[PDB]
Amino acid sequence: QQRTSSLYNKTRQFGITAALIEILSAMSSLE
Amino acid sequence: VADHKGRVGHVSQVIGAVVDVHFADGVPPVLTALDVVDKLGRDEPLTLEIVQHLDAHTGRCIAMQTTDLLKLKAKVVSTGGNISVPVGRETLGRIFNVLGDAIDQRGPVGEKLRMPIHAVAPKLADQAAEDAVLTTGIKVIDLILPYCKGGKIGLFGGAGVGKTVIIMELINNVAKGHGGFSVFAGVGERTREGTDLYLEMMQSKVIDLKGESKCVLVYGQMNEPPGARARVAQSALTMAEYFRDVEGQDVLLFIDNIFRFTQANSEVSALLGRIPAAVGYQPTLAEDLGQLQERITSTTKGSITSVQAVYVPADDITDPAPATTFSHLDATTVLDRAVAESGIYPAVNPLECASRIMDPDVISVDHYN
Amino acid sequence: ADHKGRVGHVSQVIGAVVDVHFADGVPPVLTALDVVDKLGRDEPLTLEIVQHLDAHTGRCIAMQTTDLLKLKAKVVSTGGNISVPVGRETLGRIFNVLGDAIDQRGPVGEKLRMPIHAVAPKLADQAAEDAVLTTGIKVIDLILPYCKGGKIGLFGGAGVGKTVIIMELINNVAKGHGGFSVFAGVGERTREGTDLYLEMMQSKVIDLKGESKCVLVYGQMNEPPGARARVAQSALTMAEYFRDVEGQDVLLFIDNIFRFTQANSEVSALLGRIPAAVGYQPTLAEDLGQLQERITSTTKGSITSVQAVYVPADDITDPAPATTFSHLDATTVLDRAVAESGIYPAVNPLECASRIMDPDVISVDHYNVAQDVVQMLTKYRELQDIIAVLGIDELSEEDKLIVDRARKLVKFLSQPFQVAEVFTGMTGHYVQLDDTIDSFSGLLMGTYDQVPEMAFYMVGGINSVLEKAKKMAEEAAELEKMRRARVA
Amino acid sequence: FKTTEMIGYVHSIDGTIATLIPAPGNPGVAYNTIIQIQVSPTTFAAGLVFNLEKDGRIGIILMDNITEVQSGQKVMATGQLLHIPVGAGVLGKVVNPLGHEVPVGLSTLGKVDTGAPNIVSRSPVNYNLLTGFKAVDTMIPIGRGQRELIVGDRQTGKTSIAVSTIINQVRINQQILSKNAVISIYVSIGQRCSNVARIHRLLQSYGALRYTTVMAATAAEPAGLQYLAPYAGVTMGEYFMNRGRHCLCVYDDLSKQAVAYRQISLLLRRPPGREAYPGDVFYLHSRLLERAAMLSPGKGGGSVTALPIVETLSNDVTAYIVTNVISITDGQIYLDTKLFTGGQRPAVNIGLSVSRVGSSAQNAAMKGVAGKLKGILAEYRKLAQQVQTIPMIRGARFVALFNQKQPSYFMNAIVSLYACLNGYLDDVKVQYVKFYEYLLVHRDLGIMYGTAKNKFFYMYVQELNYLIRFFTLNSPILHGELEEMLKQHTHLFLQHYQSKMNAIKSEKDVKALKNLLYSCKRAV
Amino acid sequence: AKKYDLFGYEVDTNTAPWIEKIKKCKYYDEAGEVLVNMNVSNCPPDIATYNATLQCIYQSPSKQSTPVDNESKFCAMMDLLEEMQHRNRLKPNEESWTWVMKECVKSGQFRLGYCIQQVMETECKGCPADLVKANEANAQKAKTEGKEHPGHLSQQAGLFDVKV
Ligand SMILES: Nc1ncnc2c1ncn2[C@@H]1O[C@H](COP(=O)(O)OP(=O)(O)O)[C@@H](O)[C@H]1O
Ligand SMILES: Nc1ncnc2c1ncn2[C@@H]1O[C@H](COP(=O)(O)OP(=O)(O)O)[C@@H](O)[C@H]1O
Ligand SMILES: Nc1ncnc2c1ncn2[C@@H]1O[C@H](COP(=O)(O)OP(=O)(O)O)[C@@H](O)[C@H]1O
Ligand SMILES: [Mg+2]
Ligand SMILES: [Mg+2]
Repeated sequence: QQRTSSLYNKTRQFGITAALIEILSAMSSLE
Repeated sequence: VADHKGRVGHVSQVIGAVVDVHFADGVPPVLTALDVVDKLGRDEPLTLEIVQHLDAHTGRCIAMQTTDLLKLKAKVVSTGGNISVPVGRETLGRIFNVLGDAIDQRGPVGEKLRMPIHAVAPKLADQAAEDAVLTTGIKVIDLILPYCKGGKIGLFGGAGVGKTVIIMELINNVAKGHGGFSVFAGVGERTREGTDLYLEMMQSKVIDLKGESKCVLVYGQMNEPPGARARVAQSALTMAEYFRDVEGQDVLLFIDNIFRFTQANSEVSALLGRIPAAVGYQPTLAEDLGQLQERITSTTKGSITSVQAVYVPADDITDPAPATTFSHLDATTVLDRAVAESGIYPAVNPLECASRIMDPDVISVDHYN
Repeated sequence: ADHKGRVGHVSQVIGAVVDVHFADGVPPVLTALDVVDKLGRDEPLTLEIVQHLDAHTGRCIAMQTTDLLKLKAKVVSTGGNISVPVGRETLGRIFNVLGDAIDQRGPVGEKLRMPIHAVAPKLADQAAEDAVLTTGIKVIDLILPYCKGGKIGLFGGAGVGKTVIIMELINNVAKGHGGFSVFAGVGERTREGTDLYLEMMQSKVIDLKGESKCVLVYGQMNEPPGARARVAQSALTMAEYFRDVEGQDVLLFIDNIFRFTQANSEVSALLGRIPAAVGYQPTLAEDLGQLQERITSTTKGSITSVQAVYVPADDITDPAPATTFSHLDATTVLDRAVAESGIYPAVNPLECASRIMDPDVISVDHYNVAQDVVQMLTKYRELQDIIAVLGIDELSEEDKLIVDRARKLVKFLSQPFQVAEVFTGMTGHYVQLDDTIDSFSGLLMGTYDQVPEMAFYMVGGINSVLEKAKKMAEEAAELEKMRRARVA
Repeated sequence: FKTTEMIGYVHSIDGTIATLIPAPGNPGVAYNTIIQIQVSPTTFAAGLVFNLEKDGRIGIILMDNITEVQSGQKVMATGQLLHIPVGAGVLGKVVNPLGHEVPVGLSTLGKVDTGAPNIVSRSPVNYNLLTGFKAVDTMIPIGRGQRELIVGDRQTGKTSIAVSTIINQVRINQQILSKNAVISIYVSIGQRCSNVARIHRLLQSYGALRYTTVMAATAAEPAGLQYLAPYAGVTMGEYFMNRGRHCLCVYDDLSKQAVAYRQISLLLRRPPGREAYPGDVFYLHSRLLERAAMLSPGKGGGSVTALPIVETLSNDVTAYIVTNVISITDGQIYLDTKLFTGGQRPAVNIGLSVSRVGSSAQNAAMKGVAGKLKGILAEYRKLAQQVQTIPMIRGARFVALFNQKQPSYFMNAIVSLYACLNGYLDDVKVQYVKFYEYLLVHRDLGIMYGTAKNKFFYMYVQELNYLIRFFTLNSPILHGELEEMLKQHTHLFLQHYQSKMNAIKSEKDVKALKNLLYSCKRAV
Repeated sequence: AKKYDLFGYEVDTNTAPWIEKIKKCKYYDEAGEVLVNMNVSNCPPDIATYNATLQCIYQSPSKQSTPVDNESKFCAMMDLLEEMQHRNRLKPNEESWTWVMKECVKSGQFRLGYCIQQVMETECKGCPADLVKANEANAQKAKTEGKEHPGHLSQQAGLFDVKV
């Protein structure tokens, strides 16, 4: 339970980094 | 003296709360407050704080109130410096907003002085060389997780466990044992929760209308835009800094909630066009908390001792907003619901709690053992 | 070379990336440029053109630091690409990305210089020589055997045993090897470079007075990204000379190939390219393509490259290792949980693979035994999830015997390395291929069921297992006699 | 700083970053140089050049007086890289990355941008560096010129173990020749301001300021200073290294440096990658830590030892900044959170911790005892109802001995470990090991009661420390004389002092026993 | 003869110029500053150089102009021996340990003197009388005058009550 919750929490944060890098890498292409 | 005092400018661009201002005789400094003089179609005034400079004549700002009805080329005038907030014993008993205007309808404040919101944190020489115990007069705290002078203190606990009761008791007990006043930064708080604090303090007589008051309230609530909710933590801290530095006194500060400071800055940082760091927070997350939390410390002149609420989003303690805050904190107070429901008040679970000054060097050997 | 001393001026300086304006048109791509202008520098500056912006302007990358560089500074072409010395005069000497000797032992004898950016061999030049390179290591030789002419990759996270395994391979294989060797110190520790240079001088693979059989080309962490990117190719040019011209079997040692990709990721950002997945350059697959394809066994000679591959954040799905995996012949994967449990080397055998793991290349007895180890370990990982949930006692009668053997297989896969005598506190073990196959074969049969588990941990072949089991029986007999001494 | 030519005007500001427009003529400042912005007629504000655009515009990283910077202000150039004050005169003072001294309550310069020593410039690490901890100096021994990481969670003792390592040098440095003195450089990156003050007082009370200089970039100060703080720290150490002397560098911590560098990179639109950090965040720590080294006999044989601290979140080594620094440094000292709360302080996880050049770094005497301890603790950890072997008894006493607040002196450490190795604390119980060790060091039982008669070897004579380092304990000179001291100490402690534990079954005496034993954990 | 360092570069064996610098000593911390300056100019300390340093430690009064806390000529002296034996790989000759014995009897630290005559007798042939009787004189001097050792340690019974 400890180690799966940590993976849920890592995936939560890693998801939002990766979400926003893609979204803002879009508008660098659009100026 | 005060240069750039009434220097006139015009509104160049308005995109949400973020507003650009063109000045003919050069732009003011950074963090400079600007009153929008134009128009009487608004019901409340508009005050802009400069965050960035674009060119020598243009400067980008953030609105403390809503930016409704704001036309282009509208007349804007400087204040003289940063956003100025009233200080001293005339503030005690009164409620305030981010700017320092009284929001309680009890006449004009007695203010003999005003101080700027964006003060610099104390230097190395100003810091105390005696880590000293702040006796709260409470058994669980003083014995097991003693709060120190200058300390950042953290109040962990779910809904309806005894948070507002403990803050009120600390406002009483600071004033009993050290004679100190208190300040409450309602940072991004519910407006309806602000009424219940004001009434319960009036019933218990920590705030008194007819007589002596020992509390200050500075509220920047959820209804307000991000510019206010961001800066309102510093407004309260300026008032506590006056009681620390000038009056030379032990003072309490109460920030509910310090996450809402970081979250408020996360909104403006997005609108300013800055690229977000980890988990969509502002890239200056550690720096924002740095300049705020470092001002809260025990100087040679006095001691501010801030108890803070910290929201852990999604119960994820690894999140940047709490994780960055944990380094700054001295005494972690954890309140448990099962302890409250069993009959023990205050509901402090002593095993999950901890304090930095729980050490044979700081406190006495008999205290530690 | 007509563009030989063609003069230009520095248009823009943003980090290591520098733009240069040429009056009479820009040089070609990959063209080296010396910055002639004086400044307050201690060391020179050399720029390589990567892109062209217009007919008169060309974007570059700095091999040295770009400190004190003013705008409009005089820059002059060399005549072609960055040129590096080759041949037997290079052997024994240390070099940098450019090819200057960095060991203070006089000028190099260089009879020739070759460009760093060579083109990869065509399809017709390729040739397969499927022979087993016996590394003397149990996990490698049995499960993922390295072949002659093979490109081999050591994938693992920070501090798992990549540099330890390269050093053991230099002991085990590179000493008794009639060919020469090249070591590309690509963006790794400067202090590790000294220990290699000294240990080779002590063992006399590099010799000052006499014959040398090693070349060192170092572009370490202290150097800027332009050097660390290009330094892998400089070493590869020297190995290409021994392969193509001299017609010889050669070893190449790239520690670390991730630092090539990471170095290109820095410049690619400063060049103004839009990043691909996880912030790497969009040309990540192409950068590795042109580098790794040059590393191959031609008809003329044969490179046999061991490479180290850093897995960032222990994320094997990351582009930098994931893209590299396709290029390799024997993929060695090192796991952190295996290292922390006690098993060194930290080789996770299920994620590993080798092309020559085949009944045609290796013997039938080698393949059949090696497959049974992989099969048994696959069953064991499924059983390990059941023990965590239910318990050890809940398993079946036959499955318990599989666990006893599989637990011994994991322990017997560990090996005390000869370079790691300081770490382990025990002498090394070179385990023969015939010893490795026979000992593992008997363990699968169940001939060593009565042998205890800790006998197999950190030893070589079967003789050392039975030796440790004898020592365990004798010491257990003594401690039992001590507790049997007192009566009533 | 020294002004030269007025290169341009300030155009835009964005917190701690700015861009300039060139003045008429377009002089053009040099890259990576300092520039002074005239905030007022009297005052200046420093800044570093990071971008030289084709337009003529110049990107600036602001450092001082950031509130006072404004658009339209004049900008003077130095035309030089960042040099700072370095030498013996800078010791016992707090200083910025730019070199300005910080006031506290009551010298030829050196380049910050410098290349590390090359392959032939360095040499193998042989000189030991004592942290003053029995756990560290035996199992994870640090050599002079080594880079030894300190990792673990918040409040696990990362600073204390680094600060006490600096304090441990004073007892040696005072007695030894100043050629071999370990001069320390504590870099405080992104920390709280009061924490720097408490370390200043703690260094001052133990006489450490004489042999130490404190680099400081607190949380109030901007990201530009935090970014540059470890680089300024090494510069000050390299002076001692290049002039044939040994030095120590603590960076507390590189996690907050990376966050400061990420802020700078993100604010200037540098493409982010893993955990939003830029591409070259590995290169940031790599060129820093590689400048720490052990030079050859040909270049003085000096050293800069590095102790980088890196905070982990919930014991997660897989984070990008943590995994980067592990791959650069020569092993680590892992501080576990469960060991901290469990009792063991410093909370050194020996299984997770490692020194890549341990054996060659250690002293000849320390190598003798420590080689055996690895065998005992390996068997103790594996074997851990009851059933006690000799390894199980002696192994448990080592764990009790490793607990300590302040650092132990080399003589007082090695003798108390040698006692446990040969089995002098076997009859002594586990709870009374610190009382046994205290009475060994400060007091002495042979000289107390009667049965002394040792010709030279005693514990009050601290000067024997350096004789032990030469000859070792296992040697014909000291072996017989040492084994007397320990035999007298054990027999008298068991007879006279440990006899009380069978007695003492009352309230004002059991509490008196506790308060005695609690205080014994602190003093080694 | 010729000599080479660990890499194999040429090394300056010309010791004599740096020896006369150590003779003009005045205070013994200046000797270390010279020993630094030789190594910096690729000139490793000779066996005679260490003995020339050991002489300066004995003769001069303290470290420098001001006195440092816990000076100890013996500890500074024994550190230098550890440097030459282990790291630089040089056996100290008979002259080396005779300088050590002199400082024990001069300062009055006789207890060290007992340990180092045992060393001098076993390691480097012998300890020729002169200082042995001078060391034994200081041993009897402590006994007859008052007591040997601090004395604060000896008298204190303690037993459960011990200050920390
Ligand atoms: N010290 C106390 N003594 C008695 N009751 C208490 C005490 N502290 C809290 N409580 C009870 O707990 C309830 C919730 O506490 P409160 O602090 O108001 O929660 P919240 O902070 O969520 O508003 C109150 O209604 C009160 O009856
Ligand atoms: N065969 C081995 N025996 C013992 N320890 C090992 C072995 N292989 C690796 N290690 C451990 O791993 C650590 C770092 O290994 P290294 O290969 O230098 O790092 P990386 O794998 O990141 O290149 C060493 O300090 C060592 O303790
Ligand atoms: N060896 C030790 N023994 C007892 N207490 C310690 C020890 N080391 C650190 N501490 C205490 O633990 C707390 C946290 O230590 P610190 O070094 O500040 O950790 P971090 O650097 O992770 O914040 C401090 O209050 C300190 O006094
Ligand atoms: Mg490596
Ligand atoms: Mg710390």
